[PDB]
Amino acid sequence: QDAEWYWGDISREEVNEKLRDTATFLVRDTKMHTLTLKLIKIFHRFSTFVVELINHYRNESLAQYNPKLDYPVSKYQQDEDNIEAVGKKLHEYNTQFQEKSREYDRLYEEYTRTSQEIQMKRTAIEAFNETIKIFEEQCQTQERYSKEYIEKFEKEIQRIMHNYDKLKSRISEIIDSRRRLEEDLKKQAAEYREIDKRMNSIKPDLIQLRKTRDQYLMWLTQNEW
Amino acid sequence: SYYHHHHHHDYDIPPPRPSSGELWGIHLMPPRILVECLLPNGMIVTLECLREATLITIKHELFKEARKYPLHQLLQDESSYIFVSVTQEAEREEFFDETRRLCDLRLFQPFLKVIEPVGNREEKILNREIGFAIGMPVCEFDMVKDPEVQDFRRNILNVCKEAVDLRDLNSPHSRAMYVYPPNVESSPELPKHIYNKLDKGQIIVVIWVIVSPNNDKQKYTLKINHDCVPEQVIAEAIRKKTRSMLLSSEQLKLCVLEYQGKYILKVCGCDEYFLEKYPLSQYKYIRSCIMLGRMPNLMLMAKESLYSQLPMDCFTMPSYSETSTKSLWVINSALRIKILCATYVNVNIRDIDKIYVRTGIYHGGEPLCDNVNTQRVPCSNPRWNEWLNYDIYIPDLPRAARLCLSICSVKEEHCPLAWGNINLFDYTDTLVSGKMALNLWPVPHGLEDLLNPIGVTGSNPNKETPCLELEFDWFSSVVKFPDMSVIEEHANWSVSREAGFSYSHAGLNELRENDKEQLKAISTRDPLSEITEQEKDFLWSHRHYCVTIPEILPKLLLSVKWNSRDEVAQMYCLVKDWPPIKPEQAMELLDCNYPDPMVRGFAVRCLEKYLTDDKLSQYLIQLVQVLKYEQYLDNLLVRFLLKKALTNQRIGHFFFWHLKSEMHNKTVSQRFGLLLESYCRACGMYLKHLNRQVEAMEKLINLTDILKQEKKDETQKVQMKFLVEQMRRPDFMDALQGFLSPLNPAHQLGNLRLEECRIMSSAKRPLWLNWENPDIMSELLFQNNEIIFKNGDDLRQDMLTLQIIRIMENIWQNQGLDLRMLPYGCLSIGDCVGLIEVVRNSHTIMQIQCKGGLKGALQFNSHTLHQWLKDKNKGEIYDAAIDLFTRSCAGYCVATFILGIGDRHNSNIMVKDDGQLFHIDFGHFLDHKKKERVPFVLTQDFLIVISKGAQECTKTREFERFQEMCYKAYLAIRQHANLFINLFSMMLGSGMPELQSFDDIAYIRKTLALDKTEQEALEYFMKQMNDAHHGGWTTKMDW
Repeated sequence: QDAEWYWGDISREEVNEKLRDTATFLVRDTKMHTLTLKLIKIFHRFSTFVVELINHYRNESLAQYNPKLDYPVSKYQQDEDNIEAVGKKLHEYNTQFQEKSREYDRLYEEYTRTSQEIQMKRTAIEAFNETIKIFEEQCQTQERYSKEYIEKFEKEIQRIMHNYDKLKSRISEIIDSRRRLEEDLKKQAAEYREIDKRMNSIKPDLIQLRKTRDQYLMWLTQNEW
Repeated sequence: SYYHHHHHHDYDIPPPRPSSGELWGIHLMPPRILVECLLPNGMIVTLECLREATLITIKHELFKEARKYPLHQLLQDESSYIFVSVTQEAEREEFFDETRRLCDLRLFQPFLKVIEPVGNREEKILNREIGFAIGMPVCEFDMVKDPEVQDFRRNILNVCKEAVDLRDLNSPHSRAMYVYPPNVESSPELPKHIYNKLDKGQIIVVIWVIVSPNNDKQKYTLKINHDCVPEQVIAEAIRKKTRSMLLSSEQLKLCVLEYQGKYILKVCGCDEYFLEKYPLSQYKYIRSCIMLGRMPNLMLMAKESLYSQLPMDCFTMPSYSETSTKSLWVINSALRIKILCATYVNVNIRDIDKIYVRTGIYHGGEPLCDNVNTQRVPCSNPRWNEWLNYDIYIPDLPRAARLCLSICSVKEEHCPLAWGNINLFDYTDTLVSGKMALNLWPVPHGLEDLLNPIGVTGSNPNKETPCLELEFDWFSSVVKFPDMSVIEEHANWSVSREAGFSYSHAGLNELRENDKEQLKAISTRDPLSEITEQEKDFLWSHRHYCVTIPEILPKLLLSVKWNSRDEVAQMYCLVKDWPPIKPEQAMELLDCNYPDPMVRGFAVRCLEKYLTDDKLSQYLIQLVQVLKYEQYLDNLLVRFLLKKALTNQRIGHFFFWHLKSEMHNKTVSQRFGLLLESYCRACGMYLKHLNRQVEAMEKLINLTDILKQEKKDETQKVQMKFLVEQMRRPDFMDALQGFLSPLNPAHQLGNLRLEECRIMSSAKRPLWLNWENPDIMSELLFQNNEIIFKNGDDLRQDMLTLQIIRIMENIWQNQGLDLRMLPYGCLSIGDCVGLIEVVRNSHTIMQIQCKGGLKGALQFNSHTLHQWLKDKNKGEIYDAAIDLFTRSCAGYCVATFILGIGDRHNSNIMVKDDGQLFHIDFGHFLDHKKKERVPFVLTQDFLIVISKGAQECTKTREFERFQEMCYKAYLAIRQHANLFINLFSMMLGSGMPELQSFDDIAYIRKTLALDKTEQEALEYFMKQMNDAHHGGWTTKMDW
């Protein structure tokens, strides 16, 4: 009657947690008061059958009972006679997720730091551009009122022209600043991609190890590691 | 030798937030800096000015240096023009306040430009306050060209207008009421344990007055019945004051009335008043004073003077102010969605073989089979132009229907790479058609799922992200959801239609079975109990019966098939006139599970009709977060929340801080800013109060930043040298001396006391601040206000637990069980930055042990705690102190176990001088450790205290008493468990790694063992407690 995909008194929550990452059939069962696919209560006394019922809908559509009811997925994973050894092997398998997680989550932070850093630079430029534009307006502003008083070529004009020049040589300095930022933001954007790159590479390795490990752990009969 | 002599060659020796700095790059601008101030003339006079200098002083001296320069005649009289420059947010900001210091401008670069004032509405122009307070320029919003945004701002002011009128309708009583809401409890009837503390409804209260030398104060100690209102209390004080040998009783009685109405009661030493006739006991101060065995100190306050403090709000409106071609049920086709082309997706070519987009239709939880477009164009330049076909007739789409999708890469390599969600109807009840550009979000740390339908609906506003391009079928006309009138017809027709069948099928005979009251049994069930399809049909079939059980309404929506438009139409109608339900019941309806507007709307009306301002403050954190799941910007919950915010300053205060804290969160950045814009525009003179708090927090945020990252690897001595030096500087004196503590704006903060200010030992360099209380009765309450400003940790997890703790105390108190727990004050004011209230005369168990430590080299004598505790409390006190200690200890044991918070050790457990025990630094809160367990384990040390320094303390009357409290208290919480699940469930939005899903919340269920009998649960609760403790927990039950 065990039926290999029968979990006895496994909790409500854990079914969802063993049905975690499933594309499937699994069984649970207040005793005074149940197949999960969509939770359906069963009744031995739901809608001419218990064990045979599972085989009855194993290869048959449940459309008969309800319209919405048009993979056993309880393998014990025999795929190693030493409890400690298989345990050591699964713990050594585990010894990787505990490592794999760390690399995954290390990047997740850098992912975020880099991403925040990026917007900071991103907005910084805007800052420059509008600064930049004002200094332009200023140098343009003087020519209207600069040449307009130019009547002499006595002394004054010569001095003012030198003072006015700083402006064109300051604007030079600033453009160089934004520029210098822009080349870092590129260096950042490219950095950023690589993190996502390596996250999607650990991302699913991290999944398979966690599964067989849980499978090896589930496999034995009595959290050391 | 050790490591099998095997080398590791890899090995060698080798949070974020937008700068709060005065300049870009630099945290602390130098005392003297070079300011290039630009003039209208085209002269760049460069200037050196003090870092803390007024714009006045810079303009005043710029003009002095100006004469000495070319074209002096063109520059006009000072007063004519003003200063403007680019700021750290990339925005040009005109500078109207000339009192503002240079470092307080957050300039991008250290330059200024002079221009004449443009926009005659300088005062209108001066709503930068709003943006300052809000955290982003109001200018940015006007640029936003989305019609929903624009409509939000224009339309939402209805509320603002309405709100303003109520405040000033009954001016000034009414204004003061708004400014200083009465702080009162939920119901007047006092608990019997509270009742016993006073003698046959009698309270001794001290009233203070200042009279004619207006420098001297006079107690009028007196004994009143607790139910007495302040009016009567004011009278009693006037009677006592004016009684005299020359005054006859008639004469005395007449004076009492003339002087009676002229005064109001204010709490001494903090700005809390009593302006509403409630029983004195009902005000919080009063009931605290009772419990703490303290004598109330109210103060007679001249109405005239109090009204003088209030200022005119003077709310002003802002500058900003078809033919329904085909109905949905007309449209006859299956839902179609055309996927075009991803762009920026970045995956290592080698590692992942293929990449595909997966989509599903959703209503919170699915209304048809998810489908995935064929895996294709893996390596790069994905361009699968497939049309996806979803089996659901277009008319059957429910109003709150949303498309959910992600991109995945891959034998089980399944893993999401990006995700996004789209509401299938625009805010105007219109079904969407055409090309759509959707920028996906990155997956959260937690989920292996491929879909993330809880993900906030809408396009990630980060441009430089994977963008997915889409086509929505066009049906020759804009298609709108049907009008309510139209749906009702369909509801009634489908009703009339039911009668005619003969046979019975799985889901619906007329006769209503007494045995099948299973509904009631199911009803009581907690929300996380999965419900079966068989139960679903069962309920659905007896929908009509349930209208008698209003509380079953939420089980009865999860039952509904949202894909069927008939069922939903009928459901809209039940919900229309369904009976009002308890607000805590109603709150479940505003979580991620119930998105339908009709359902939601109903829920708000429960709150509108039945939610007391007291209880709303208690649940205000949850209600702001539920905003994320509301489908559009303009919703009834926001309007409910905004009216309550503008109608009660205390509610508004915390409304603002909770929105502001989340603005860093880019999912809600937009909805919360616009909501802050609304509130700030209309709140009143508070905005100036909030701006002072915001100025202060920014100052502290920048200061701490410098210790945490530039002054690290310095001696505490050097750090405190710096700290003190920096605080004495004038912009700090201005910025922190005079303002309302955000933890509780009743407490006024003035004249920082630097004597008592210091950096704590922690590596995050939390600042410990102490300010003068400027209430004239500083003495009768507290003379010094102390609070801890912490930049580095993420408080909201703590924040939530303290709310949950507070909430357990109330249930227990109101079930007669007197377990006293100190849920100390905590407010998250930004990204991992916060305040924590300071509790005086409270030490960690460890500190106790170190104080009472003998010569050395031994285990500290378990008795030290007891011995320390005995020495503080001597005499008849000692019996009571153990009680308090014992009560608190039992209380925390239950909550801690129920919530499964961080392992407690000597370092995270506090005991007050009086004897009360409290917990701090909860940290992670539902067994996130695993990646059922007793966090709080009473060691020997506690037990000795519990058993008054007995030997072999486990078998004592004292301990027996103790075990009683746990069972009753644990059992008490279990009976209210529904509330806790929703509270948790409502917080799923808030980006908290503990709360990523319903699974997470599910631990509480295990903890309260909602799956067993109450009697079973007590044995199970005893089991774990006996199991963890190693013994003493066994064989007891009810009478």
